[PDB]
Amino acid sequence: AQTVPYGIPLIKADKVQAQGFKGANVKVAVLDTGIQASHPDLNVVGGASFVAGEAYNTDGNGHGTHVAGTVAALDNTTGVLGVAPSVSLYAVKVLNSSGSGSYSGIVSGIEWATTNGMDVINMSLGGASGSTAMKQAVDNAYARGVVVVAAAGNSGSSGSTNTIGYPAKYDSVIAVGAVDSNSNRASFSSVGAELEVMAPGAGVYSTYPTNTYATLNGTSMASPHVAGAAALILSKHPNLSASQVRNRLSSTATYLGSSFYYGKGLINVEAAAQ
Ligand SMILES: [Ca+2]
Ligand SMILES: [Ca+2]
Ligand SMILES: [Xe]
Repeated sequence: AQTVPYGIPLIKADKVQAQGFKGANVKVAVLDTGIQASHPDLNVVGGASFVAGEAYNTDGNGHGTHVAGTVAALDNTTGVLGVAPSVSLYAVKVLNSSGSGSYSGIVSGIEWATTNGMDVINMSLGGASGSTAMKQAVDNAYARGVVVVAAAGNSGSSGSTNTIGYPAKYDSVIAVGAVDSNSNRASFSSVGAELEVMAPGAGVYSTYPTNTYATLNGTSMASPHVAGAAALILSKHPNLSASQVRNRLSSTATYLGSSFYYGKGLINVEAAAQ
């Protein structure tokens, strides 16, 4: 009755979970199109909406619900299994129903996370251009001890052309690319000097409104794998700093080729959480 998406063992999240670490008491904010809080395979602890006319506990798009399920779908006898199933999940709506949102709403969501004491921030979103305030917000959250993770982008490769987007391009943010179940780079995965690590982003099965499950493709799918892994690293070593968690993830990654295309490589949660 419960399905295990290929990405959980690929990054070896099942081995840390096996040890008894499943993200308990770690707070993760999913900044996205919201979350269908009523989904039976999810438990949303709280949140905030910075999008006019939509509450935080509803998700008219699906993107937010899918991403959240990858970070924390509940470990039970139904649906799917998240990377960090016992995490404290918070839905921070910064993108509307059409999957777009303003920089100020995004910045407000980042600051909210920061202020409410989140441990991890997932941003499965990107822009061609960043901004002063946005860099300000991610720099302060990082300096404040928050692990900021974002989707690198899905514009692929174009010669030695840097295709990484904002906010993944900022050095205080972990830029995550996408691989498939074969551990090969997804053709849509953005490339460039700032690419830091890779996670499963192709053919990812997760929670989807209403009360169902679906398969999506995107660096948006990869990011939550790293946000979840960071949660597992913290559940095991509550002591680590944001920089140390980050270092653990890129330092222990499985090499797959050139940094321009793969960053340090595919993450390996077992190794990083040693
Ligand atoms: Ca489940
Ligand atoms: Ca970055
Ligand atoms: Xe994205």
